[PDB]
Amino acid sequence: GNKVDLYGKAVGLHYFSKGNGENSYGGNGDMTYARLGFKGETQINSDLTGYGQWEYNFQGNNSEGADAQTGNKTRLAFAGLKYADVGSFDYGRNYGVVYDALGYTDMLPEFGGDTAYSDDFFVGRVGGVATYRNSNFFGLVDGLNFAVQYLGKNERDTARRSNGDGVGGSISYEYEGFGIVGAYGAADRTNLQEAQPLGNGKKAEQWATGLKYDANNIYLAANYGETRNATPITNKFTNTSGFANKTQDVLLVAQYQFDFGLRPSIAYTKSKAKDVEGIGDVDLVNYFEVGATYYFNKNMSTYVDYIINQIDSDNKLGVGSDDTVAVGIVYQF
Amino acid sequence: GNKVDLYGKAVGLHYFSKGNGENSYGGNGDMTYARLGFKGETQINSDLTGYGQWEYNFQGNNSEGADAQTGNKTRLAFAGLKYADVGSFDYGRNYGVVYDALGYTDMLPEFGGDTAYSDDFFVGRVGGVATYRNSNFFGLVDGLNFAVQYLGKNERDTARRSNGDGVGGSISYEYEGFGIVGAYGAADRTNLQEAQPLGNGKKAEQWATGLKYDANNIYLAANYGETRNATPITNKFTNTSGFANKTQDVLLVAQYQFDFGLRPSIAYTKSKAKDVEGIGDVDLVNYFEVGATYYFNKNMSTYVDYIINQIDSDNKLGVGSDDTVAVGIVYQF
Amino acid sequence: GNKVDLYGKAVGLHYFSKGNGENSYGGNGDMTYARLGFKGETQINSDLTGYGQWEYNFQGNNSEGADAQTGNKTRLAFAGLKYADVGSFDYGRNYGVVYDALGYTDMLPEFGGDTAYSDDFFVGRVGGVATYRNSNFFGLVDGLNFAVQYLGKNERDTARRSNGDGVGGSISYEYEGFGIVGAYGAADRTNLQEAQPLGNGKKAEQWATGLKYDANNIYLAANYGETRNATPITNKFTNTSGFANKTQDVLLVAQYQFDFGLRPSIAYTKSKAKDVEGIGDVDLVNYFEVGATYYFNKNMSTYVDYIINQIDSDNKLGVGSDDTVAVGIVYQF
Ligand SMILES: CC1(C)S[C@@H]2[C@H](NC(=O)[C@H](N)c3ccccc3)C(=O)N2[C@H]1C(=O)O
Ligand SMILES: CC1(C)S[C@@H]2[C@H](NC(=O)[C@H](N)c3ccccc3)C(=O)N2[C@H]1C(=O)O
Ligand SMILES: CC1(C)S[C@@H]2[C@H](NC(=O)[C@H](N)c3ccccc3)C(=O)N2[C@H]1C(=O)O
Repeated sequence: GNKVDLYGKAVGLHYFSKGNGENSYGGNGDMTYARLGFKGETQINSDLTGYGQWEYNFQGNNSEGADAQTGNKTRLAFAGLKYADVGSFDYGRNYGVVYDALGYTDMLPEFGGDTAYSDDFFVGRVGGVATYRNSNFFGLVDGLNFAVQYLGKNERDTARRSNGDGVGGSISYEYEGFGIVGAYGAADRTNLQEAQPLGNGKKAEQWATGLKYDANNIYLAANYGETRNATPITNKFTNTSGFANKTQDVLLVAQYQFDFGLRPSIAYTKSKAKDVEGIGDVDLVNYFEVGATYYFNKNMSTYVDYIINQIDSDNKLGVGSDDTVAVGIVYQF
Repeated sequence: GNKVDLYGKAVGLHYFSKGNGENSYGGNGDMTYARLGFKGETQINSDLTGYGQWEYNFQGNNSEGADAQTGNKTRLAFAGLKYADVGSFDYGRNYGVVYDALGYTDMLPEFGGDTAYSDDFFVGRVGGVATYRNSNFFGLVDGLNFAVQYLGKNERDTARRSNGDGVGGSISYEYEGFGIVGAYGAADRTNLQEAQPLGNGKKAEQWATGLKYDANNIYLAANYGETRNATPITNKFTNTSGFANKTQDVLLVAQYQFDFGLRPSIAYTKSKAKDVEGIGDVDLVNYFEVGATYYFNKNMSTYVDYIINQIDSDNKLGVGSDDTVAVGIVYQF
Repeated sequence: GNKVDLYGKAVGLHYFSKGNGENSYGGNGDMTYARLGFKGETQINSDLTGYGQWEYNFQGNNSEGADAQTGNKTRLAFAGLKYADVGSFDYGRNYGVVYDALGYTDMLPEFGGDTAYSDDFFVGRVGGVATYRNSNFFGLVDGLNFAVQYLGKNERDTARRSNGDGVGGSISYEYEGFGIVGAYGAADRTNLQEAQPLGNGKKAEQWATGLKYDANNIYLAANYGETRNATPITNKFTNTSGFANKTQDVLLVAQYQFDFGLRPSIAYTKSKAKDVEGIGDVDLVNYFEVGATYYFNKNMSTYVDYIINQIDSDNKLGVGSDDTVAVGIVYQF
């Protein structure tokens, strides 16, 4: 009783921003890529299932010369066990448990999910996490779920990609279309992170909440969160980098799914940093979004996504102000 | 109605050239590699199909240490739609539309296709191309086909791998075994390309024509083409590189397929550069080929390919003069 | 009649060593990874089969930034033919024929097989080998097998990963649970290897013998071997490296497979270098092992592996002394 899904996608994708667009939200140029992965589950007995998943990103916008590997990476690599109503346990490279909140609004055709950074403690995909998850409170309370996650230190060659040990968890409740969730995690920072000119403190923290409605072809969701010493930042001006002492982040999204296959989306996103050494208050992300995806079927879709960027040209970190539209065609299986 | 072919091959491959063979056509040593890819198509309705393909090259001739990734790359990554008799449109990393001509002679057991450079405008695989193709002139003229291709600028870290925007197209006609084709493309060069000591001008151009006969187990084909500011070149002597101001290229191939599985090949290829700054006229490629492939079945083959190199030892760019034989065994699926 | 097995695994894996553990046997931290590969065979006629295999290692313990490719590599890439009772021939990246002996004890849950180095002549996976193998002496003697292997020179950018040409072979005999094997190989060293401060001579050699019993849920095996100018070594102290002039290596392993799925293991391993320039005699590896693997089924397992390291703290090369325990969960297909 083993079942393995070999999956992936090819995505033709182009970003249009004015001129450079090194002063834009998303950049400009070919951004085509493919994904390949497997996910497997084995029925060990009537109450115990084992499972694993690996998922890799192949950029399609590099040449076949020296830059051939730019942006290629494993995204997910983990294995685990799931026992009857007791819960699941898995270990490896997986989603941070704060993403259990941030997923509510990470639903745009192309962009969105701006605060769910990779290799950033609990908010995105990260290496070396053991995660326990529970559905329906041990089978006792329909729609109530929770999880805890143990993050092992990863002392890497860059501050941006490092973390020390930490714990985080999430609780959510869903009932006939509605969902609420909260998530929090904290972890030590490493000395390389502490040595960064931007950001000061011994503990990174991240929390976020989410509300959503997800029924009758409607999707509305909001997330609000804060972080300390956790959101990574650069100042293009002095070329210094590190982490924002604080941030407050909101994301809203509303979307509708027509039966004939079109899926319009509108969204708002803002993330402001505070106490940034040498600057004070500064916006990191601030934009409105309109876009749509058109689904021909489960295997083929196309989409446009337009980012109406509200960052101004005088932003103190050198964050880009110009808009970006992305256009994509997706074959997947 | 989705169908995905997961495909690939393992290729044991060895090159024999005298001594180095840093002064040979193909080099010397282990050249083993594997390929993996998927190609999928989904029947969206009776007149519309979606499709995507990704294809990657894994070298098998690197160690497991620091050089482990040398020559690994995505070859193809694109997705598209094909509507009844109207045509197909796809975007991503795909073959240049000049390759629609150059494919006629790119048929040798191992070598050949010398002017179909990767990441070289329209002649080989390249990133960021939108390609439209038409079969049988909208369903109206059996055997008449055409295509146009829009190439977006790719300003990369090397001149050799860059291009500016351009358009190219191809028309071909096939009738009971015979085929003729022409293809042309032009594109801007980027300032990094223009700053190269070799090659001067604002526009790269490439064109090529092909004739072939391909029936009754016979395969005969010829290509003739020219290029301006498009064929990449190095002078080993001064270690300078860039692009040939002009070239003229011919390739011939003749082959026969025996029913018992052997496929002999003989071929001729010459590409001469002109107006090369500091040199004048110089051969880039000039060789005769004899070789064969033996097909045990659709999944297994073996081959030998011998390149009788006509480049002389006094060639002004430092192009190698010695011969090369390659031997290969191929399992594929 | 083609059959391709697409295979792989996801492995959540963590190493615990004290402090660093840069002075430990195995290190400390997340060591999660995945594997993907295919192996195919095609029935060409009733007596001839073609086959190929490729196998790749994706580390799951890197970030998605610049270090994303650390430790990723192709492990195997080869294709071949197998004719009735005559034998098999294959070429590409494959196991060294000395591994035909060293496999007997390379059976630990996580560690073990310490002398079977990658890209090290005949003892592990290596590029550019043509290998012939024979089963049951041409169909004439049940249980008697042999092989010869031709290794082509690989002059790489590092001494550690290079080899010159060489030949090696192996003979083994198996009868109702017992197995004996011997293997030997020799090859030239390259000038880059010869220029290393550690190791002196023109020929590398490696041999090893093995005994085992493998029936009735018991597994007991021993290997003894020697090497000249072949085992790679570093002195952390002066930061110099190269190859051990001589080594003598023993490995023992005993294991039992319970029907309910547990598989305890105990093992011993020691490898001592001799005539190391500037040092004399020095241990490379010296440890006891206890560990176990628990198999839920063919697709899921878990394991612990504890290495009781006997290298002392005064070891002259700077080889780590501290213990290491590894814990892993494995989903595979
Ligand atoms: C890989 C990321 C650039 S995506 C995420 C976030 N940004 C977005 O999500 C955003 N839609 C975006 C901006 C620019 C180009 C493309 C997409 C950011 O910064 N994180 C990075 C990370 O995870 O390391
Ligand atoms: C990858 C390429 C070396 S192959 C192509 C052309 N050369 C040949 O095709 C030729 N048969 C050949 C010569 C040497 C070794 C192996 C094969 C050339 O130059 N292009 C390069 C490119 O596309 O970047
Ligand atoms: C890839 C290797 C580190 S594994 C092999 C041998 N060591 C072991 O096998 C050992 N169990 C081990 C030690 C440390 C970490 C993990 C495992 C060694 O050294 N060879 C290297 C090679 O092949 O290049």
